[PDB]
Amino acid sequence: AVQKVVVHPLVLLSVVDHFNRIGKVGNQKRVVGVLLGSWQKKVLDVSNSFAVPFDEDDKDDSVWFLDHDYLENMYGMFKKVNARERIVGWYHTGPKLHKNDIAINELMKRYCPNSVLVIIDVKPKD
Amino acid sequence: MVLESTMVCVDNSEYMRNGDFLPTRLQAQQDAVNIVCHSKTRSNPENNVGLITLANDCEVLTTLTPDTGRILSKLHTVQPKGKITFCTGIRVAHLALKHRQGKNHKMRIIAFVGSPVEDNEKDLVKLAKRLKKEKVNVDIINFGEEEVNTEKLTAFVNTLNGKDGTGSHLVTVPPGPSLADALISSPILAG
Amino acid sequence: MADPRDKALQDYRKKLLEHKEIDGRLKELREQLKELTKQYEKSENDLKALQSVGQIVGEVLKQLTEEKFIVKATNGPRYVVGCRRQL
Amino acid sequence: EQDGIGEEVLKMSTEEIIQRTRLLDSEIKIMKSEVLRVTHELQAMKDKIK
Amino acid sequence: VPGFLQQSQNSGPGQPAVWHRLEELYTKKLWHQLTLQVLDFVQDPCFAQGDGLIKLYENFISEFEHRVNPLSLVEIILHVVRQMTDPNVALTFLEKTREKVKSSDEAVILCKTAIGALKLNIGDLQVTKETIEDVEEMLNNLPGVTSVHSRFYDLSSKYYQTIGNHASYYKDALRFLGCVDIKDLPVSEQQERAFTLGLAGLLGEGVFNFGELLMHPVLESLRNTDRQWLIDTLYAFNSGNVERFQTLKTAWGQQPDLAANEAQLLRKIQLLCLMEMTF
Repeated sequence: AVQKVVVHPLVLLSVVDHFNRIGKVGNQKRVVGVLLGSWQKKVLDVSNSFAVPFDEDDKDDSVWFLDHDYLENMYGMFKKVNARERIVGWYHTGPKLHKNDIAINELMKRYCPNSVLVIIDVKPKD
Repeated sequence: MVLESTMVCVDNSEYMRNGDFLPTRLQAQQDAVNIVCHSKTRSNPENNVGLITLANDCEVLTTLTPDTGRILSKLHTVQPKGKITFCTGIRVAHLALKHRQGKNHKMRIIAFVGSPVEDNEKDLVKLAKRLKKEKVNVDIINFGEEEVNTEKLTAFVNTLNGKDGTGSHLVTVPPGPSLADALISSPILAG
Repeated sequence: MADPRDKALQDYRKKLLEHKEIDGRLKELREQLKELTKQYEKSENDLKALQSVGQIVGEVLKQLTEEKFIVKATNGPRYVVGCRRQL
Repeated sequence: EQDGIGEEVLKMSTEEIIQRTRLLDSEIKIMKSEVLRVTHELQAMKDKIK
Repeated sequence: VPGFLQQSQNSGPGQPAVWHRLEELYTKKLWHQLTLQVLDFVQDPCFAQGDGLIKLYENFISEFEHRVNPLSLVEIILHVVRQMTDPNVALTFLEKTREKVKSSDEAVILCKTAIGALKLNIGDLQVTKETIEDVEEMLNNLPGVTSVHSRFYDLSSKYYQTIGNHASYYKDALRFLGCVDIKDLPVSEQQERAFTLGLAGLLGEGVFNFGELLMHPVLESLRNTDRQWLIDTLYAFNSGNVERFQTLKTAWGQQPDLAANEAQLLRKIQLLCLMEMTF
């Protein structure tokens, strides 16, 4: 049972840029990325994040890709430059969550058991 | 020497937990994975192979990597307890083949059928004409107990590549004592 | 000559001599992989052990306010400090 | 275990062809896939912690 | 060994088409259509008098098994140990079948309930609490079986026939009602469940009716024909009126286990009318 999460103000920001990286070709209207964090107490803390190549199709609405291989090696690099940091969960955008989010969450609970997802609102900011 | 990306598609359903293929059908299909990965590596040292499962889930346990030893580590604890799911297993196989980090390689899928399929023939022929528009040679290899030579699998082979296509072979097995010698006779070199 | 009780019995010896031969190197090689994980454990503990930027040892002289104190280093000057959050 | 050895004495093929079968099935696997997986763990870890 | 079932071919109706089919499927050395059909042919409605004529071969299946689902292995041995009808060795027989499948497979949890189901029959107090308590210690890390919730909440359902179990059974008979969902078993068992569910919630201390499970259809869609007075009186608790006619017509009808606590029924309505008239 997690008390609450703490948004370091670099992570959101680092979701806005990667939504703007693919945004020239953005028609998937969703960006999945990995939420790095610092587990402190029953209260949770977030310090950093990065992205992952993700596709998804509404046709059959269960066909999608996280990249485990990309998730192993790039997190291994962030482990090497910072031993304090580890994974705590993931994120996506496009404020209406979609039916696939059961599948992403129940997959990557084998990286951290009490994993947690955070939906940001890149366009709604009002 | 030719450039492709081979995507093996194993079954880990419950129906591979029987012994007509004499030791274990997992032990049969793993040796089939053993010979196709050593075929695609030694014929071309530049390609890459990833695995996908189909029973109860579609897991991408190895991404499309050139080293084969990661695959062989993941063939252990494969846990044959699933139930076969077929319609999403190829669409999740093809979107992997649209994640080719080298976009000059061709697109190839091999699949191991050791369980009966339960799907509409209209769904697969829509997937067949999808792969005609998407230019993918899928080599269906039959294992296990088998509703032998269904019209659905046979027409999907025909509607994979019709009007003088490639000839992506429907590999049929005689259930009994056999190696992958029937798997390597024609289809592993001429598909 | 099909099966005159010895081509039977000579087979069971040469098949079982081959299985115990190949099961032996399996146990030896798995034991070697168990050993290196113990070594890899010590390496990852050392990668964790690389950020002990130190701590400064001092003593509290008196209490100024609820979160201001007066401390002094063991060989150095005096300071006005605070606590972390929940000390 | 007198019946364990003794049934290999009066049966000519059941206690032998299956032992031919279960070895050649094992030796093409328990040799092959097992020690080659173990080979692709040790070469990685030497390319590791070094 | 094939002749073991050639002499025990009889009494399984339609003998040639099913038993010679049986001696085909394991001579193909397959183990699922073999396994699913023997589970079907024990489910075949007879006396199943050939349990001893099959428990030797099902032990033979268990000896060179090495592939078969231990879930369905214990699912068929519970029918065997039912048809044994001799609880002397059936305890030690089930302990032997539990210890010979001693892996991490989660059929051992319903072995322990099948221990307790024959242990809430004889010796009902000293270690029945422990074989209850061990299961929810193990009911962890995979809640998606729901047969673990089936067999254990049935084990606590037999624990209802102790003195100090009214509210915890009522709390748990809802849990079995919420774990398994669909109808999938006759109304001739379901309306008896809802009848003893309403009595347990009525004799329970902290509960009064705790409505909208009244809205849950396994009581009102199944007994809107007979015993409507129980649905009528549970509406009268939710109505908050005293309404001495129908709240005595339940005592006119239900004579056992209701006239012994009629003063507590009057005690409950007088504290329940307040919290609705202040609403």
